[PDB]
Amino acid sequence: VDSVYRTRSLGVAAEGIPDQYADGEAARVWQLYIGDTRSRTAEYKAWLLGLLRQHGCHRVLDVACGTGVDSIMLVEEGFSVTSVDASDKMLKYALKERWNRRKEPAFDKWVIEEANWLTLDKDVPAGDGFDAVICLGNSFAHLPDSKGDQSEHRLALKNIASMVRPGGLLVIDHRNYDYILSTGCAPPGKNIYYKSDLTKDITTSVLTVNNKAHMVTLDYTVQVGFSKFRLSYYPHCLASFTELVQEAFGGRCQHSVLGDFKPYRPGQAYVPCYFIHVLKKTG
Amino acid sequence: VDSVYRTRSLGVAAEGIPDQYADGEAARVWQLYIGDTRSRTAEYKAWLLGLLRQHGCHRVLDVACGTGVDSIMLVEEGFSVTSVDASDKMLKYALKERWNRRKEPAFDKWVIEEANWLTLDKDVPAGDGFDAVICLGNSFAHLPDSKGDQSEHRLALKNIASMVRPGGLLVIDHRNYDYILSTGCAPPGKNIYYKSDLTKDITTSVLTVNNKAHMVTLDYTVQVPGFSKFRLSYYPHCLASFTELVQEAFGGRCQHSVLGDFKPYRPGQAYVPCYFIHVLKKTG
Amino acid sequence: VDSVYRTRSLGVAAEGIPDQYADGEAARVWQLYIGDTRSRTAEYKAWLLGLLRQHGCHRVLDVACGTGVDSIMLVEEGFSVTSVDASDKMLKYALKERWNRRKEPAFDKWVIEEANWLTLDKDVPAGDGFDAVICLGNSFAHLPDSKGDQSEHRLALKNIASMVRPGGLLVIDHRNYDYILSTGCAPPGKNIYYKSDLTKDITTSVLTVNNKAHMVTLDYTVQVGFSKFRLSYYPHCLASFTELVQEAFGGRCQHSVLGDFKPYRPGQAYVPCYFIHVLKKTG
Amino acid sequence: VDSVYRTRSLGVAAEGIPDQYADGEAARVWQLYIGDTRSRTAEYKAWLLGLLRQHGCHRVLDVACGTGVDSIMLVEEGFSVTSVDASDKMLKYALKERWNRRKEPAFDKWVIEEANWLTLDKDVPAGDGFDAVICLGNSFAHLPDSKGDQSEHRLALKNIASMVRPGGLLVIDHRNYDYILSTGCAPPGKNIYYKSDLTKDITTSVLTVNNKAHMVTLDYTVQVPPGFSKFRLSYYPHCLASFTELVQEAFGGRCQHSVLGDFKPYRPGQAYVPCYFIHVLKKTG
Repeated sequence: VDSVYRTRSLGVAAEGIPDQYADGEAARVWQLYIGDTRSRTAEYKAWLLGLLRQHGCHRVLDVACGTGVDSIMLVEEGFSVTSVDASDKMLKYALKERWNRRKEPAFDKWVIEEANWLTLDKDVPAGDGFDAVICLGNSFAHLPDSKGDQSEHRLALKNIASMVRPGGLLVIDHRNYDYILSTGCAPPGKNIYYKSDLTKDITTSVLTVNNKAHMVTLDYTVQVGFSKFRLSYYPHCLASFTELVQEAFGGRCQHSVLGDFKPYRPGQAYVPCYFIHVLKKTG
Repeated sequence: VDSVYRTRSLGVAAEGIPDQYADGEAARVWQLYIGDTRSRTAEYKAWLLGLLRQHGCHRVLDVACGTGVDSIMLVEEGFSVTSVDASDKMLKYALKERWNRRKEPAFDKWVIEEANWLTLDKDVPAGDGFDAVICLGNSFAHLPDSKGDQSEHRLALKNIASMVRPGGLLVIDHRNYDYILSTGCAPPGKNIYYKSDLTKDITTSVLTVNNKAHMVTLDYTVQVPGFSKFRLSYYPHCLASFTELVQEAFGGRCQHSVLGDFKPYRPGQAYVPCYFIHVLKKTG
Repeated sequence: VDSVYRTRSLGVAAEGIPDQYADGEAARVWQLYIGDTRSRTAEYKAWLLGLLRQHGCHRVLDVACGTGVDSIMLVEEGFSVTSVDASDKMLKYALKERWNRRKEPAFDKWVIEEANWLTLDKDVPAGDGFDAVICLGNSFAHLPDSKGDQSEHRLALKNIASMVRPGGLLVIDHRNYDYILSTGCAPPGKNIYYKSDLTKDITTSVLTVNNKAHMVTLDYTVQVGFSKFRLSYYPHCLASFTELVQEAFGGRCQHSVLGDFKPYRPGQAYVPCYFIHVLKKTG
Repeated sequence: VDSVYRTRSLGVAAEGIPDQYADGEAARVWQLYIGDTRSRTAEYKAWLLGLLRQHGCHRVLDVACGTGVDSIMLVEEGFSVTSVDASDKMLKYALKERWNRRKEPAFDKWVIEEANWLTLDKDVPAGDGFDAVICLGNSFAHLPDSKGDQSEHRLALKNIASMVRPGGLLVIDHRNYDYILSTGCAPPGKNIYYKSDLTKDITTSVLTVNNKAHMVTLDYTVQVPPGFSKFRLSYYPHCLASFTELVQEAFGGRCQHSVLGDFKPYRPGQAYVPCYFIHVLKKTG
């Protein structure tokens, strides 16, 4: 009596017709948000390039490839890059760019593939390991804790850490969720990786379950009239993440925290938008 | 009081996480089905090759790329091929194949792009037009009649026809929906283009609205003592109605012939085809 | 990642707030359709009253009570009435009317209770049985075949038939679904029980699964500016239903079919809007 | 391409078939919870009775009838009672109880009707007004703030206050949401009106939007013949200070206001932390 019926199953497609909700308002306005990245900050570039040159890295794995913007730079700067993402929607933009530039030998040798953090061991050939593995742009926080024990968090980290060769580097960030939690507000335009050329009003929703933060949902609105879209994030605190990320290497690592590209010292006056963890695999 | 909170908007994605329902069981078994194209029938290859060479076609536009398999065979045989689709999830497999074969010259020159029949005039620069436009595999039937008056079908076709050069070909097909509606059954594994390696039980559901056929929905089941399934819907074009529609798209200014499973179709013949293929030559 | 979260579970309510979708367009236009019953046809009344008087019935069970319109008449004509429905939403209107007329002894005596055809043995005290059991207004067809084998149709009928005392009467109808299937159209205003005093444009959808009719969905459009609602039905053909209803009494019954209150002879010229089966329990 | 076909519209019913999700597991366990009202506390009975008799109230309006239990006790004790609710699913149990007891004179004169706080002015003819208006059990918190500005809360309260005669009472309560927000926890079985016979595990979820408390959502797990089944309900977490302002504003300041905590006077900074706050307003007149 109350059952519903589909034209087609969730997840499938068909020639000649747009994929499910691919042409909706939300998906359209979101396509502008992810395209709002042709102003990478000079400060972000310098710091990441400086880091990788400083540690002598050549083979880099980017495990949160997205549209490919971090990976593209590294391709242009002569690294040997493998880029990997779980989301085909975003990966589409990276593959596209590679194709458009396929006649430059550097882009011809750029490796791009689907992989999931939770099955990364199987999804990616790592050999002895990569010189550096990167997970920037606050992407790790997209993985929620559905199981309730952060077991998916630990598995993802362990798998990501296991890509790093001995003496190699893991660079991984998250946004300053300590601040967001205590103020309830996630201010817009504070992306220090890329300067936004796109105006945003953002509503911030924090969900706390049994007295433990569980989820932060941002509702983005853009002018047109005006239309909105929504994304959600797990709010990692610095102290918890610091513990999780080291656990990932079974304690065998050197660890340090940057705040917006500079050394961080707890109780320092400057409250950074982002924490970046840098980990040298000690074995 | 009754509203629902999402984690993320529909249609939206994020680094590190699989897209919506992309790892679902329905989507997995559906992947096997779209993948079931390893055995192109020799009859199909020989037929299309023959047809195109007959009319001197070099510039060919596939408006229903899908996984690229129709297009791939034309690349190999040395045509200049532009393939498009509205579907990124399927296009993915075409692109991927082109990437794997990019050291072969023909492959390098294969153009694959996003495009919708309803905006085709805008998504694709036809210049003067293509020698042959192809839309095979029963793909046209995937476009439903959301409005009741079949106006989308007419706009689609019209846009598809405008891609054909004066004196060029449109080759466009549909499954035999006269038989399916008549019997109430869509029997499985009769694909004439690619012999099925995969076994499926189909349940055929036909919706009729105010006594006009509106939709055929097939639920497919497979094994692996397993029992997973998935579902697709189609618009049941009868031969007479489609013949009218496809001509009107040209404004009557064409030579029309219909084939049934690759051979001439004579109404009232004993043989009942699985597919009707409409072959139009634009006047010019 | 793709999970949704409710304010409240499906099915529950809370003081001070309207129940789920109780105030929506569809609900509101549907409330008008079910209220469109203050013109009972003279032909209906005379026939049913005529039938019950003729067979000497006093205790009647109405197993598709709805808003109570058929039962109300029977109360007013001095039968001892028990009225039963599975839907609380509709039952609310019957209870309401009883309450308003509680000071008339006949209404004070009227019995109104929730029961489901699939558990009617347990839900309704029948003793030796009722003199007559009625299921009019094409209500039976509201029970779909979700299991695929019509097993729910048989169970419902067996339970309904078991309420009838030996020598007693079952009166049960369905709409002429033979006609609706062959034409694809379910014309509006053809209700021979109650004259519609409300204009409705109707779209008719028929679903056939593996060559067997499975469902008829009517989408009703009603000005009051258009609001729409939708109900669905199982399309019982005469030959199948005649078999099903007799099976329900294990063959031990006299059976006859009426077409819009008059004898029906197969192949007769008049195509009726409704078939009414009349069954006398032969043991 | 992506649309869905329903069998029937949402909100619509049909003879012979149960209403939408009415037989679901979540609805079945939820019925047990709304049914857990067999033991009215003696402290509650005594308190309300006293309060009303003190102000000479006879005509009493329950704007949150639910299953009727608050009203029933007033019918029995000889008041003239009008009970309403927006919810038919709950009102059903009130009506059914009145039907069963219809031979008792008091229950014959018990008026039970459909009405919404937001349209209360229209759904109920108040004439000159009622002697006491009651809205107890934390029912008011079921109304969410769909708009952001708390305007519906204000309209609702205003409407509720307009039902009170000059010099009449409004008695309206809320769970102690200061404590629930502060601790993040909504501990089970503290109902001060009806002692719980039913055991529940609660999970407490608090949503904050731009740093303002917006919703508290409780998931109750209840034991079954030994199995577990869940149902959910949501609430608006009214703090004491804000609600005290809101409930006064509804009268236009023209009232005497006092707040009780679990039936006893509340003095801010007292050691005892109440489970419920009960606001007692006397309209000036």
